[PDB]
Amino acid sequence: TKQITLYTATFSPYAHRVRIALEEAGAEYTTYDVDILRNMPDWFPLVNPLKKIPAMTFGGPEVPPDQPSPESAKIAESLAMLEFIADLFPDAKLLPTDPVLRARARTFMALYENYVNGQFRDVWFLGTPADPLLQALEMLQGALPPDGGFAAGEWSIADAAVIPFLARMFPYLEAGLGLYSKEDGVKMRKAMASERFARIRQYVRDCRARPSFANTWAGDAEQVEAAKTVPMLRVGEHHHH
Amino acid sequence: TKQITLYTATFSPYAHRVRIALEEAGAEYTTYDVDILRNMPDWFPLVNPLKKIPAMTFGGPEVPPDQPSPESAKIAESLAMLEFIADLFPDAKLLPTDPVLRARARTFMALYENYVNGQFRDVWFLGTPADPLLQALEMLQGALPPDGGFAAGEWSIADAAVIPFLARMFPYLEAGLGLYSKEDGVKMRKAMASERFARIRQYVRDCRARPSFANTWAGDAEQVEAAKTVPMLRVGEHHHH
Ligand SMILES: N[C@@H](CCC(=O)N[C@@H](CS)C(=O)NCC(=O)O)C(=O)O
Ligand SMILES: N[C@@H](CCC(=O)N[C@@H](CS)C(=O)NCC(=O)O)C(=O)O
Ligand SMILES: O=C(c1ccccc1)c1ccc(O)cc1O
Ligand SMILES: O=C(c1ccccc1)c1ccc(O)cc1O
Ligand SMILES: [Ca+2]
Repeated sequence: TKQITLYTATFSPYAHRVRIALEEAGAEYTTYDVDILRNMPDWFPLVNPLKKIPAMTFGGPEVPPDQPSPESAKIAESLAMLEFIADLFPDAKLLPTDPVLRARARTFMALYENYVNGQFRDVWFLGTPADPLLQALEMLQGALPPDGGFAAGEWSIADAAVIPFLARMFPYLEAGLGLYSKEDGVKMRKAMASERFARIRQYVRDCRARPSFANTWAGDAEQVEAAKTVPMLRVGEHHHH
Repeated sequence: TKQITLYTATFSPYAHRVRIALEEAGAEYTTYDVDILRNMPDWFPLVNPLKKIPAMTFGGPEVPPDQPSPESAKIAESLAMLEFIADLFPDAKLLPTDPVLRARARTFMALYENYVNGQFRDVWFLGTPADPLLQALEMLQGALPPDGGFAAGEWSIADAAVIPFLARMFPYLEAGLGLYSKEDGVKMRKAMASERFARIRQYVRDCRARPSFANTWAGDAEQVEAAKTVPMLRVGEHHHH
């Protein structure tokens, strides 16, 4: 009965995680875009004092999203939201029931957050060399079951956590968006098309094929256009050596 | 019934997290120290291919820790281990049952990992400025229940995740450990003794008072001596800004 409102933005992979999870849960919920990076509403710190997207409200009285109520629970951090949605919709099996397989899902999420996401940040926002990122992606790929399936076998929130980032990489590369040089851009594209990364391409296809992805993705070209609005992606700018 | 082996190191706050959780669970477990920073055993990548402490094996046949079995599950990443221990020992109530309180624990852990941990690492091991660490710590304090109590009210794995780092900060500061400037040392010592930080000092006292901390801590002086073995804590080097 308790309402869910997700404050969102199309460019944001962190918001995308939570939308995918709500889709897989079969939840009833509201999304409300926020221009967090250019024109933050002055009421936004009431739903998240960290001034980051996503933000979530839960319960309280039904109110327009730009008039959040003090009675709703204010939930921050995308992975905490993923675990919360799993807790709220236990019959949707957003996590395995078996402890070791659940652990595989939590490990995959931590591998992405601890070793991969910062390399994406380095390469795309600072234009540092791509090799440490390719190395971290090979490590992540290796945590996948090699003969197919999702991170923990069956689909789980761990795949919600990771696919927003991997799904952005390919079209952003094809647009040359990000502070890396053309040389590293070509090197990444060749690498991500090579047999070294066949397994992660299968993984990206399997995740994108689910309705939770189709329903929360603007389309490749539209997502590239939203990403061009991100100040830190510095459209037209590239660093060399 | 299945055996648990935790591969540990006294200096490591990551390994400390998992010991605390295993104490709180009432688990039967083995610990095995690994000189991971100065002399890794050749067999250790068998228990963690990432070559990081902690490492955990679960189930398989009962074997000496330095002869790990192929048959045991290999669980990496300390936060995944905390969730696993909660999953294995539900009667221990290592997380709340209420979904919103569970989200408070997950949020606290993410706030610590995403905004505070890296500041500890960078201030202590790189000597970066202390002000952003103090800001991150004031943010994390603000997430605590104001009147007293642990991150989600009752004790949970969120407190296992955070106390290893907060509890090291104070004796590290007093012993003068880390690559930050004299001026930033004085600054952090005055800050952490000031009224601004009274709530986090009570949190630290409350976590430390539990047997789970007492039985997993070597003592302040002993922990300071272990930290001194860390190569990156190069004695006599300081950075200035
Ligand atoms: N750890 C946070 C990260 C969220 C995040 O960094 N969001 C970006 C958009 S992709 C943002 O809102 N930045 C605004 C700011 O840094 O204050 C989460 O997982 O939800
Ligand atoms: N994110 C990991 C971090 C573990 C980690 O960085 N451990 C340090 C010791 S405190 C380590 O083992 N370093 C050896 C290495 O990085 O290869 C976890 O939470 O378990
Ligand atoms: O948008 C991206 C992005 C996604 C995929 C590849 C490169 C960048 C992104 C990546 C990290 C991050 O911390 C914040 C972000 O918005
Ligand atoms: O030991 C510490 C540490 C603990 C308290 C204050 C400063 C540092 C530690 C902190 C981050 C990290 O990534 C690895 C580490 O060993
Ligand atoms: Ca508060």
